[PDB]
Amino acid sequence: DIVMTQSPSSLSASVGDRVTITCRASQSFSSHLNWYQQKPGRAPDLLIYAASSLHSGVPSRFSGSGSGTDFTLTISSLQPEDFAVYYCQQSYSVPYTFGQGTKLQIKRTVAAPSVFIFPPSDEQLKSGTASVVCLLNNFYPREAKVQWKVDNALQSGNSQESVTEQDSKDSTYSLSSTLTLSKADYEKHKVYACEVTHQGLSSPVTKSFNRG
Amino acid sequence: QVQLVESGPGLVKPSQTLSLTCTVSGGSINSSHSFWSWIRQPAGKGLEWIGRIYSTGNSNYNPSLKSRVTISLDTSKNQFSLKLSSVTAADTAVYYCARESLWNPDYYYYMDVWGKGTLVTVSSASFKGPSVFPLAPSGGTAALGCLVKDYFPEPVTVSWNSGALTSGVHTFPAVLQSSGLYSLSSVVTVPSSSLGTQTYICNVNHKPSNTKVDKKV
Amino acid sequence: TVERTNIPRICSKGKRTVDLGQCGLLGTITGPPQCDQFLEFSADLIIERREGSDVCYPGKFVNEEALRQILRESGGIDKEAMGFTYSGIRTNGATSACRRSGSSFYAEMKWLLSNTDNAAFPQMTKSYKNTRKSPALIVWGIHHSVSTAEQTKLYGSGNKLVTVGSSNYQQSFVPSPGARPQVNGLSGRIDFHWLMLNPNDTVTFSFNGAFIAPDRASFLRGKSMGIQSGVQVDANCEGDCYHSGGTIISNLPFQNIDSRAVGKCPRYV
Ligand SMILES: *[C@@H]1O[C@H](CO)[C@@H](O)[C@H](O)[C@H]1NC(C)=O
Repeated sequence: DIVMTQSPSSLSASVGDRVTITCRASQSFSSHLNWYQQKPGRAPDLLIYAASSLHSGVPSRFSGSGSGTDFTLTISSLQPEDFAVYYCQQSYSVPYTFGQGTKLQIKRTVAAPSVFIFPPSDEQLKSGTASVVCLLNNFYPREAKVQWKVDNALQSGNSQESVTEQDSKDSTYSLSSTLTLSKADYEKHKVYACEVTHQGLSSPVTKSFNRG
Repeated sequence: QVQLVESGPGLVKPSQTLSLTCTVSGGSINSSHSFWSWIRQPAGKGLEWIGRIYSTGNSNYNPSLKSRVTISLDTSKNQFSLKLSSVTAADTAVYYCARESLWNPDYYYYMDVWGKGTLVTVSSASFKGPSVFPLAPSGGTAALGCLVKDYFPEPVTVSWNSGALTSGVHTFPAVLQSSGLYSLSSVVTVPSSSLGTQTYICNVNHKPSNTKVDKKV
Repeated sequence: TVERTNIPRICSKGKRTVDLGQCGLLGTITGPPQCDQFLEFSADLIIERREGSDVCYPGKFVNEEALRQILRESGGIDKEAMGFTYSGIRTNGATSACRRSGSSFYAEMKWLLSNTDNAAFPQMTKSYKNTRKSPALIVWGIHHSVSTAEQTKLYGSGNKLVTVGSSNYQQSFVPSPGARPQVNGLSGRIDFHWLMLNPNDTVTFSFNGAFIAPDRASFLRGKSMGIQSGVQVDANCEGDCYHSGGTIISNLPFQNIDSRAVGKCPRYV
């Protein structure tokens, strides 16, 4: 089998930069190398075949240079919609092998999150559990801290957070800290607050609601 | 315009045979320049070429999987299939259709048509459809959504107003809970004035359960 | 400090020099009527010519510039029959372009057909294990018919597929029939591929038509030098560096007369 070592595992570049991704072979197969762009949740789309020839339909800012065992994919003037994971493929001899992939992340100016808190539904409380959801929307960068307060009591191991893939348009993240309680515990306390500290905020934001 | 669509069970039990099927639209499966291929992708990992097949029926299997892999075609149905025997926990991945174009005169082949992809979890646990509860909105822009909870296995796919509302929608990754069930929220920011006028129904589709819930917020 | 005068001739004193003449270097592997003198040769200095052609039936060599560089420093090529036997095919194709005394074909290849016109071509599998201590140069061909009917008339109806497999290589190939610009009075084409087979390794050809099977395999004799030129050859003059213009004769560490001259040569300036 032909090992494909593909460099830059992850990288950050600003809109308009000239990004270069490299792929190196264990053999020399006369440029039987293809490049694929895979956006989140989608199948990989073919960008470049035969090392240097553009696939019909892809923009002109994608280039492919390489000879023998070393090949480079190049994106001149990087655009925000180019956020994806790029793979090199060896097309010389089956079993076909791929590179480990390169996650290309977009670097933009810092943006503050819009914080929303959502009480649990009356319908869900019938199940016996309560889910209080806090939303941080369209912020940059990725790092953010969410604190849960129930009657001004700090909460520990009942939270669970998850952030989205950064947007194809504005390159912003959004995460959801969803605090899970029991109905009995939920009906015991009144004030439920979500406190957010983010680097583009100056002062931490707290969004609260009262049970009754 | 050649198009490929994956069709198969969303989960299989351990030490069983996983079976999928590719329906090829916009072209005959007897094209002289097409190697119909299968490629899988473990979630968070890289791509792994499984095998390919020609209209003549000749096949090439990946040597690691050659013992457990069988690929066949159905010329009458315009389809080809993949059967992975003795499935282990490592075979949990997304499986893709792919067509390798042999049209290039300089003998440079490439995958130029991919299926959407179908996740196949493997586990002993039986599947369960999701429960969906609203995220009430409670001027500027307001945020509303609906919380999809307690389903298995992945994946679940959320729409808003039957796909006619896409701008401002964030559907979060699934989180596995202590129960072994998944939960996710789908949010959307809308004009606070549009709250009373426009209705917002979220379309939760769970193909592993054949269930599809529609929740109005 | 840098020589600027060269010899307008190829100094062949002390080294075995072969002027390929009207045959291209890659023709020695396939064997068109113009490489019958050089199907098995040995040389220290190989000299190509502009008129030499690697081909008689119009086509191309896949990955040809890499193979030419292998052949330029081969010291020659030795041949050996791969011992292929066939039953149920014509096994004797011919074309007017490759002409010896009438229609013929490549001396080292065999054009395979169905028995009669539009008859079926059965799925075959042929193998060859490199018995020697040297890697075996192995060449096969893919014939692109001029029409779908020609491919049907020659090898029968249905899709054709040629697969080549070694321990370090495995890929399948397909013919693309179509009308191409008339070269040598023909629109069909024959493309030649190649690979290197290791010792104690086995190549395997599986096919059902459109397959130009090889008869013999090539082996490299040693080391040599390969240039293309139009200058005459001199036997009395002795040189160590050569280029397309001729011979570089200098003791200076540099030179500025050609950038890609082969052989022990001063650095380009
Ligand atoms: C090749 O195989 C033969 C038969 O097994 C053996 O006698 C010979 O030594 C081998 N040569 C090499 C170079 O492996």
